[PDB]
Amino acid sequence: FKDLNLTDAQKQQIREIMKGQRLEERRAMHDIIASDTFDKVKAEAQIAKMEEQRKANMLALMETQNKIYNILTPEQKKQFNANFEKR
Amino acid sequence: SFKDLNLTDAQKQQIREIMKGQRPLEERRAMHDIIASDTFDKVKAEAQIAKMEEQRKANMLALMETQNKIYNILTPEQKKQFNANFEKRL
Ligand SMILES: [Cl-]
Ligand SMILES: [Cl-]
Ligand SMILES: [Zn+2]
Ligand SMILES: [Zn+2]
Ligand SMILES: [Zn+2]
Ligand SMILES: [Zn+2]
Ligand SMILES: [Zn+2]
Ligand SMILES: [Zn+2]
Ligand SMILES: [Zn+2]
Ligand SMILES: [Zn+2]
Ligand SMILES: [Zn+2]
Ligand SMILES: [Zn+2]
Ligand SMILES: [Zn+2]
Ligand SMILES: [Zn+2]
Repeated sequence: FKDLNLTDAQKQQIREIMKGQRLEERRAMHDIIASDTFDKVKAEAQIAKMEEQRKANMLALMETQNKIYNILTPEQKKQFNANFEKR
Repeated sequence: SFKDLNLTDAQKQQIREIMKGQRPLEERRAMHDIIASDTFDKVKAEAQIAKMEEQRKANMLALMETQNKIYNILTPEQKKQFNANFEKRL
């Protein structure tokens, strides 16, 4: 949600930023959870594998937000930053 | 949804015992710095993302072990319900 007063040109720019963005993991988790015994080495392997997808996801998320920040006016950026503190 | 499984009295005590270990904004502030810049610095971002790898590992190991311990006190009918629920979850 946004109390930023986005102009229609800005909302268009944003929608375009989002579209430019563009289970196996959970399955492995499931097997760790459902096992008779807890296998720490196997869990560590799954955690490490998960770091790769987290990296990809956090990079897309940050880049997207940065792109949005930089189409805002100075007044809109203040509000964005204030909102960021509140989450 | 472990609460959703009609836990027996004994299971609630066992969980209580298990859930004993079972146990941060500086990362947020760094994210904020990356986002509110007039360029996106992928190298700085990558470093930010990597910084709490060890803490993430420790926390996830604890969570996975705890969830494995709880799964194993379940009855066969409770396990079926847990697994079916699992197949529908983010
Ligand atoms: Cl699954
Ligand atoms: Cl099965
Ligand atoms: Zn266009
Ligand atoms: Zn599954
Ligand atoms: Zn499997
Ligand atoms: Zn078995
Ligand atoms: Zn070992
Ligand atoms: Zn990579
Ligand atoms: Zn006990
Ligand atoms: Zn600080
Ligand atoms: Zn500059
Ligand atoms: Zn590392
Ligand atoms: Zn688990
Ligand atoms: Zn299955």
